[PDB]
Amino acid sequence: KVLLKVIILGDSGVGKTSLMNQYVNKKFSNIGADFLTKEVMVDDRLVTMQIWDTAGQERFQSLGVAFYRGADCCVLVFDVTAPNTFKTLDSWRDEFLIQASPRDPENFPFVVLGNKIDLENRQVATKRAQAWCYSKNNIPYFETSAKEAINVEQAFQTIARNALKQETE
Amino acid sequence: ADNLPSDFDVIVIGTGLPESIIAAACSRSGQRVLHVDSRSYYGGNWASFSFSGLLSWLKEYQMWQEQILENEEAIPLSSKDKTIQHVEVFCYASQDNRITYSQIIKEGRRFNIDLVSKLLYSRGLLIDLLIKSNVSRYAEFKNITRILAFREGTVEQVPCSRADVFNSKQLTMVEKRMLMKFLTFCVEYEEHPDEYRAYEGTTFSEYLKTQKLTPNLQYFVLHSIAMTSETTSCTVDGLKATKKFLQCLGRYGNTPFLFPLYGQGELPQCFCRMCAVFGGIYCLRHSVQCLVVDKESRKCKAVIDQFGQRIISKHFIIEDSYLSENTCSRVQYRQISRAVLITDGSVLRTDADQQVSILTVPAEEPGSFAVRVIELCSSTMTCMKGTYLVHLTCMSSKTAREDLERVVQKLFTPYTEIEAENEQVEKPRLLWALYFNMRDSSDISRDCYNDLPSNVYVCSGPDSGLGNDNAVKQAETLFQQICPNEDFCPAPPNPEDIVLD
Ligand SMILES: Nc1nc2c(ncn2[C@@H]2O[C@H](COP(=O)(O)OP(=O)(O)O)[C@@H](O)[C@H]2O)c(=O)[nH]1
Ligand SMILES: [K+]
Ligand SMILES: [Mg+2]
Repeated sequence: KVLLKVIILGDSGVGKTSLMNQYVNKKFSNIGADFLTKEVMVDDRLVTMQIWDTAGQERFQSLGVAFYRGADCCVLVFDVTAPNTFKTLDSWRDEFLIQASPRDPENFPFVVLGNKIDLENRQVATKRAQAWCYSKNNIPYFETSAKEAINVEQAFQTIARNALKQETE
Repeated sequence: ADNLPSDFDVIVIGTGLPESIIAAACSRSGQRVLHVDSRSYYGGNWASFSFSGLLSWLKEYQMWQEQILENEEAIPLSSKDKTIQHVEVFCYASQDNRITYSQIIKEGRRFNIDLVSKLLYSRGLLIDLLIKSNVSRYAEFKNITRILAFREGTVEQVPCSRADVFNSKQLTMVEKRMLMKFLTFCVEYEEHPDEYRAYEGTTFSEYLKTQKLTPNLQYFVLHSIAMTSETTSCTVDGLKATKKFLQCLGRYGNTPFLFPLYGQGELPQCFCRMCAVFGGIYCLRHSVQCLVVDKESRKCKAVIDQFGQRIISKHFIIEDSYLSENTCSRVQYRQISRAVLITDGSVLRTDADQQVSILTVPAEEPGSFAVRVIELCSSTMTCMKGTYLVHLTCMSSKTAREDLERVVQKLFTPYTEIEAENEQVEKPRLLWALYFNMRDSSDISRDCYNDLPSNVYVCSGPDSGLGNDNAVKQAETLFQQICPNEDFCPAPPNPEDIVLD
């Protein structure tokens, strides 16, 4: 029996809440998201994942320390069609380390999701996002679509494995 | 969108506990809420800080006329907080089993220093509200494991749970009989209205005198079980307190108290989250310059923030610290004496390190008040391993240092580079200490404030008492005026309430 806390960070409008709902509830839309729980198998070991939604408090960058307490993994999401949501990835990463103070922060489990790949007017190149992800101590990068449910399940399988690593270490 | 909306139903200024509970309630009921704060963190005077965050907090205490429309006038708001005073900091540990100041800084993030030192009773306004509203899912709790008393000027654990008594022999069997008999009676004093008959008019301490109780037990009950103002509390008030104490026992641990992991500071955020979940919009680092009054109706119409934006609302909730000195010229505040200490040992040493204790030190000289001492261990996630975080509080008399150092001195000994013959028998070491006074704006009548429109409500900061009942009660009272006849923070929807075939 193991409980993992995973938070999903990133600017408003990138798809954080949809990524969560798509993963747990396999349902996409278009109010009231808090946190979802899901039982999963990570390399044969049974774990429990607790996904925390921002309840929109990032709209004006007002997420408090309580929100980060004891996070096992931090998902950084951006919109491949909105280059500015990609440039804030560092600021969200820095913030996480500031507020969460994790053990061995230089190796903390960060997973980056380039969302909305189903949209045709992409502005951020796969290579560009991969280079940045690599430069940050080689963190995993997945391109997703909460709308068409592309790569979400697999993306969360890694998020879960990495979350369990941090929780066990 | 993503541009701050220009109108809401409720605008709340300040993210202290009272304010957050009321914002949660309004949002839960369906009101569009805007919740701002001038600080870069949540809590206001209910906040908690990392060590580095605290030093920054310490520091401090050591554009709209063109927006005023036709037929309006402004009520400027405060632009500088003046609720903290007499800050005194001492670092006894060495600068760089011996914990140096450098270690404190390195592990600073392991600390979560509450500006408010309170505890939760197993049953009470806040805890009952956390369970009912489900805000409880946002926090984890730790049980208080020891109740301590300070008699003869000496520390000692007081047996409470009827079991804890029969596992000790610190009391004669003549006193134990008076105990069970006395406690079992208090647990239901209103069933025997013949024990506090004529004492109704008198105080509690007075009442205890004429009872089948020695002075020792009479002490423990008066200061550790009831814990009420032995002077400012009549017999009823005192008995009622004991009943509360006793009933809360054994519900989670061997005492009636719980403490939130990471500290009291997590509580306002728990409620703010509920507000957000139900639609509340949050803005930290966002001050309001003034209130906009309709000269005709005399109602507050909107606010103007630091950016020059007019934001309309029907109700305005403001925490005391944000009101101008002019709006507060007649208010008579009280003060809270606070002391924060980082120690290398427990006030009462034992094998079992990870203990959370509460010690009560009665006032020695007249004009002073009982001092509440709360000791947190590292597992409470409020301090680094190897240290204890001790909080001292009391209604003010003079300055924080003058009111409390006396007590710190009797319990702790300043760290030094002088090795003693035997440390195990020595008093715990004080590594770092902070003293300060906080304004007490609790129990202040609304009308004490000048010219505030009827649709503008005021929240006080924290009180000097052990619990948060004042934070819940005022919120509840506010909700009754803003949303008449509406369940206060009802439990969120659930598919299990009504079970079908
Ligand atoms: N086309 C498309 N829209 C998406 C996707 N994920 C989310 N959205 C939409 O983009 C908007 C913002 O999404 P939301 O999940 O609320 O993300 P959040 O604000 O980061 O938590 C909503 O209109 C969603 O329906 C996606 O994968 N593809
Ligand atoms: K920022
Ligand atoms: Mg969202």
